[PDB]
Amino acid sequence: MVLESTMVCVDNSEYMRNGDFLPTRLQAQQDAVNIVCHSKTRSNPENNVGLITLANDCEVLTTLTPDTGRILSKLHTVQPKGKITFCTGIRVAHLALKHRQGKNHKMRIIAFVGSPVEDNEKDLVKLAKRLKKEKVNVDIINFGEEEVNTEKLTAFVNTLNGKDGTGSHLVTVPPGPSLADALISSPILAG
Amino acid sequence: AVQKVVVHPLVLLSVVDHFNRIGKVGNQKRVVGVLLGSWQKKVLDVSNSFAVPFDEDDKDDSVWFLDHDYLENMYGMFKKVNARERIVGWYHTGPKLHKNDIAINELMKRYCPNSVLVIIDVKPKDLGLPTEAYISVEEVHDDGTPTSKTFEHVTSEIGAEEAEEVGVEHLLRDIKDTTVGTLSQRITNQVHGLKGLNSKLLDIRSYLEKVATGKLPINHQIIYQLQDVFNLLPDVSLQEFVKAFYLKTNDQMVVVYLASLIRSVVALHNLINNKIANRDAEKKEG
Amino acid sequence: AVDTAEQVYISSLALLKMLKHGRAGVPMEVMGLMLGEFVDDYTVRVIDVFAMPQSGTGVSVEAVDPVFQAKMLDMLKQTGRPEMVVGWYHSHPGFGCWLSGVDINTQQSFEALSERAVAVVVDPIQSVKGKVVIDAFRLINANMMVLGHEPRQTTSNLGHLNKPSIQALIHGLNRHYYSITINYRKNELEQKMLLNLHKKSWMEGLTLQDYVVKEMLELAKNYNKAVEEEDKMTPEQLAIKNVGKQDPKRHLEEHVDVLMTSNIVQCLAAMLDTVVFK
Amino acid sequence: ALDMTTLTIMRYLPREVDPLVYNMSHEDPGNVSYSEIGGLSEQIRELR
Ligand SMILES: [Zn+2]
Repeated sequence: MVLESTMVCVDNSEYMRNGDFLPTRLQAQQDAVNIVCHSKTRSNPENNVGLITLANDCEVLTTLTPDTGRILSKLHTVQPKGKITFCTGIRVAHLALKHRQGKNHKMRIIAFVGSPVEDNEKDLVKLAKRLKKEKVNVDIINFGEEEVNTEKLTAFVNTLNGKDGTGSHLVTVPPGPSLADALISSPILAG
Repeated sequence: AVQKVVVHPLVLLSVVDHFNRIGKVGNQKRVVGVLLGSWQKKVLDVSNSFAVPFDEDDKDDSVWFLDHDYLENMYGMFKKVNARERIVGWYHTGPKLHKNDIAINELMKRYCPNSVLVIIDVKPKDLGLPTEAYISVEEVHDDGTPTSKTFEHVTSEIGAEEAEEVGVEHLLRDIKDTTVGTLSQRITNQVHGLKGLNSKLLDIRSYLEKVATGKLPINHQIIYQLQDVFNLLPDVSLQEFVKAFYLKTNDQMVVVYLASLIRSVVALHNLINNKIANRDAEKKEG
Repeated sequence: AVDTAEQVYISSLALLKMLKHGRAGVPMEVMGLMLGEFVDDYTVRVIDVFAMPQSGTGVSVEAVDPVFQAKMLDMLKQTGRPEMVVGWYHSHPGFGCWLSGVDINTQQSFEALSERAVAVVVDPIQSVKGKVVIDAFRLINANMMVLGHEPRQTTSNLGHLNKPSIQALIHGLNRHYYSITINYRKNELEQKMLLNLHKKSWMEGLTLQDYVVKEMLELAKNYNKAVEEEDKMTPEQLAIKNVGKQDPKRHLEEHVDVLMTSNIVQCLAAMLDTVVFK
Repeated sequence: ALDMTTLTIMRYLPREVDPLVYNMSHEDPGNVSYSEIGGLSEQIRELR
C-alpha cells in the first residue's frame, strides 16, 4: 500500500467547453480524474486526492482526502469560463502538497491544459527549477487544445525533471478527438 | 449591513494567543482565523473563534491556501457547542491590509452571506481600539471608478464579559473621578492634538503624495465632504465661534462665574472643617 | 513519591473560556477537558482549555467523547502545538467549589490516564473582576493516607497555600482529596492588550472625543449645595454643643470633594472652548 | 420571562387562563332572534 497524495489541477475554460475529446472535454477530464483516483485507491486506501481549476482562480476545489466522493462532487458543476493561469496554479499546487500534514505520503501533481498560457518561458522555467528543488513529481496531460507543441511546458518539464530526473511524461493533446482511455494509458504506463 | 461590529474580549485575546502559538515562525507576519459570531440584529457580535491554517506569499499574493476540512470540521464541532455561534467573518493581523485580502474575502463571502474582516492587531499601540472592521462589496461608483470593489470600514466595539479582568486588571485599575480632568484632558490633547493632526497631515501630504502614490487628492468624496463636515466651524480668521462676544463669550462668563462662586463657598466649608480638625482636636494636651 | 504545595498556572485564555462555557451551561453543569502542560511536578501550567460538546450523561467519565478528543487534538496538531490534557474542568453551580463521589470516579480515570489529573470547579457566583470562585482539587489515595499526604520542602509556598484554607462545604467532602493552589499564569502582552482595552475600551476612553457638561450641571450643583446647607446644620450643632460626653454629630457630610471635582472639570471645558478648537 | 440563573427580565409575554375572569368577561351569550317569546310591545319600544 504505497502512500501517495496527489494535488491534481483541473481546468475550467471556454476551451474546456469544446467537446472534441469524448462528448465534452470537461467530461473527459472528469473521467481522467476518476481513473487516477481509482488507481490511487487501488495502490493505497489512505492515498489522498485533491483538485482545483488552474484557470482564472487557483484556490483549492477540494482538500486532499482518502475518500474519492468529495473529488467526484467537485468535478460536478465545475463550470468552465476562466482564462488559464497555470503559473499561479502550479505554485499553489506544490505548496499545497507541503501544506498537507501527512507529508510522508509521496507528493505528485497531475494537471490538464486546455488553452495556451501567456507567460514568459523563463518565468515558468524558474518555477520549474524551484519545483525540482522541491522534488515533487509533476505530469501534465494537455486536453483538447494547448500552446502548439506545449514548447514552454516541454522546457518546464525538462527543467522540472533534468539531470536524469523522473522525466514524468507530458502528454500534448492528441490532435482532434482523443479517447479518454488513450489519455489514461500514458500515465498508467509511466509517470 | 454590518451596522456595528462588537468583538467579545475572549476573541480579542484569542487572536493574540494564536500569534504566540505561531510565534515560532515569524515568516507569516500575520495571524489568520475563522471569526465566529451571532447576527442577532444589525449589530454583529463576534464570539468564540478558531484559527484556520493559512499561508500568505509575497509572490503576487496569489499563493494563498485555506483548509476546507479545518474550516468545516472545527466550525461544525464549535456550532455543536453553541447553536447561536455561526460563521460571521474572518480575523487577520498584519495591520497594513495585504492585496491578497480581497481574494481571501471572496472565499469568506462564499462561506457566510454577509461576512466581515476584522484586522485585530496582536501588538496594541495607542488611540482608538485594536480591531479594525472591513466589509468587501462589489458596486458601481456613482462618479465612475472602474470595478469599485473594495473593503468598507464599519464601526467596531468591545464585547461584555464577567470575571475576565480578575486575571489582568486586578493588578492595576483606576475606577474613580479623582483622575478625571487631572490626566483625562491630557490624553485627549495628546491624541486629538497629535493623532487627529496626523490623519489630516496624511491628507495634506496627500495633496502632493496622493498625486504621487495616493489614489487621488481629489478622490473619495468624503476626503473633501467629511473634511468640510469637520469644518462645520469655518477654521480661520473671523470664525464667529468663540469670537461671538454677546453669544458664546457672555455665556462662558455666566457659567464660569456660577461654577466659580461655588468655589468661594466650597473653600469656606473645607477651611472651617480643617480649623476644627487641627485647632481643636490636635490641641488636646490633657 | 511525595506530594508538595504544587502551583497550577491558569492561562488567561483557559480561564476566560471556562467561565464563558460554564455560564452557558450553568443550569446543566457543563463539563470540558483542560489542555494543561505537565512541565514538572512542582509547576503545572494550563496553556489552553477546550469545551466538550454538551453531553447528556453529565460530568461523568462516560460523557467525555473519545472521538471528539482525538479529532480536536488533530486540529491542535495542525494549527499551533497541542498539549496532553492535564485533567477534566467542569462547573458545579449549586456549590461554588465542591467534590463528589461521581466526580472522584471520573478523577480516578484521569489519574489512571496521567498523574496530576487536576480538576477545576468554576460556578455562576461571580464578580466583575474579583470573584475567582473557581478552585482546583486533586484526590489523595487511601493507601497514601498512612504516609504524609503533602510533605513540604518550602514553608512560604505552604503559607500561600494556607491563605485559601478550606471551604465549609469542601470540608464536608475534603477527605480523600487535597486542595491544590491555583495562580494566574504569567500574562504580559496578554495583560497589556486587556490593559490597553480597559480604560481606553472597557471603561470610556474615546480619547479623540473622551472629554450634560453645561446643561444639567446647574441643577446638580444647586441640589448638592442645598443638601450641604441642610447637612451643615449638624456641624453647627456640634460647635454649639458642649459635648462634654462624646456623641455622634453627623459631621463629615463632605460633598465638598464632589462639588470641587464637578465644578473644576466643567471649568476645564475652557480648554475645549479656546485651545482644542481655535 | 425571568432568566433561570440570571433572574433578570427576558421578554414581555401576556398569557392567563383566567377561568373565573372568563365568567366575568364575555361568557354571556346573545339571543339572535328578535322575538323568541314575542311580547316586544315595550321591549323593542320603551327599552330600545
Ligand atoms: Zn466534578
